[PDB]
Amino acid sequence: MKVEIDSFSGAKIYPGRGTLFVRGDSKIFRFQNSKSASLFKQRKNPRRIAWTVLFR
Amino acid sequence: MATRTQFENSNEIGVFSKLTNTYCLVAVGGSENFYSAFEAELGDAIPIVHTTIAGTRIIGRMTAGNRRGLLVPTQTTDQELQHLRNSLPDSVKIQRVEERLSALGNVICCNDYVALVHPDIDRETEELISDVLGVEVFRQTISGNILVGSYCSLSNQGGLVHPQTSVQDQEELSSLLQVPLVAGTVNRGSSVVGAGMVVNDYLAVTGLDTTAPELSVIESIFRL
Amino acid sequence: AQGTKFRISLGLPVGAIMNCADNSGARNLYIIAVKGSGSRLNRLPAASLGDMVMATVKKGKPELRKKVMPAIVVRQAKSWRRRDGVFLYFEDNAGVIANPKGEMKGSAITGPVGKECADLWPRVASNSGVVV
RNA sequence: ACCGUAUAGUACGAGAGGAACUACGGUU
Repeated sequence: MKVEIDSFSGAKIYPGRGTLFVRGDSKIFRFQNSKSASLFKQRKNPRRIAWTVLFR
Repeated sequence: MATRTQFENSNEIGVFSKLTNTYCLVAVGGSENFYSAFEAELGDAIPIVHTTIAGTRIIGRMTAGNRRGLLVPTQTTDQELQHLRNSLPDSVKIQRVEERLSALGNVICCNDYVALVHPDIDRETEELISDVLGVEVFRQTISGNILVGSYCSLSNQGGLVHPQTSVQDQEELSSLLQVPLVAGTVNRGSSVVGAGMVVNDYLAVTGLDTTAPELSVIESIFRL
Repeated sequence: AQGTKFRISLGLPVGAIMNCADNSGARNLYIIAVKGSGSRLNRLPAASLGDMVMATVKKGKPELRKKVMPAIVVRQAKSWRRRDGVFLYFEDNAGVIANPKGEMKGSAITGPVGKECADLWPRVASNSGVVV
């Protein structure tokens, strides 16, 4: 909890920032920034993206 | 015994508190009159853990559990989780559960032996509940409502269910839960007995508005 | 009332048409006035999340239709401010019919509810599946 | 300028009901 990881790319999220998405079924996605969210909205999966930490 | 109190001017104690035989959870921002209701009769007996769940203070509806374990929503922050693990005894397991039917406290109704769950819950989740709470789980509906934890207050002594529950369901549920069950109301007419009061084997806390007859049924069925 | 604990910009005015979040039988509601808050913007009265509002039933079953009832705003398109600073916005605007006493039935909501609201109306909270 | 909490389910009251000084949080 003290450390935060982007539920998308996997990179660390600077504290005091980032956005949290509420699933509605109360699932939670913590996004480091808009670019990640944008990709997610795209319905791309982080593993597919080479730049993402998750992939690498 | 059985006492009355309020969180602010709310009688729905079950919404802001969670009581088991081995621990008590209360919302972080309560008043002395509210906290005392428990401190005064639990004393140094069992841990009284102040907390928030997913940042909210409606911890009674946001969690479910008994003496062996506590279930918390996924959105429970790591800080709240760490605080819980540290305050509650080691023998109790704290597990995050991912279910979106409703708040855990409305979907699950349990004592230390049996637990009723929302009838639409998935198998994987129903096994997790049984596992963590070390209890037998049954998908049920109380008088038609799927929010079992909201229409049923239960201890190992007895239980109270929706006032319209037929005698036939009461008899069947009694057998299923292994405790005497009686249809009744709390906080002056409310049929949401699950949210209106908290209770364990030795203490029952309900709202200031619970009538004399309603409190009589409570201390009688929960054997207080 | 009790502090909501978050900052809200009122999304709805009187006359706004909103979705009815429950299984009462009322599909859509019209906001007549904002009662449990007081008329905040007063010349055009405005209501937002957490407010209690008086409503009339525009669409729904005939029994429900044209009934004037109280309700609580569960969600709104316009953003809110959290203490942390994050803003949250919902897909649509919706409210749940509540009683004179202040109870829901409290079958379900369907969908998530704001923690702020649950705190103000515990009974409604007592029937929420999830609170964000 | 208002709401809320502590004060306090206290003083006052048969009961129903139900304040304040002060200290806080917030809204407009």
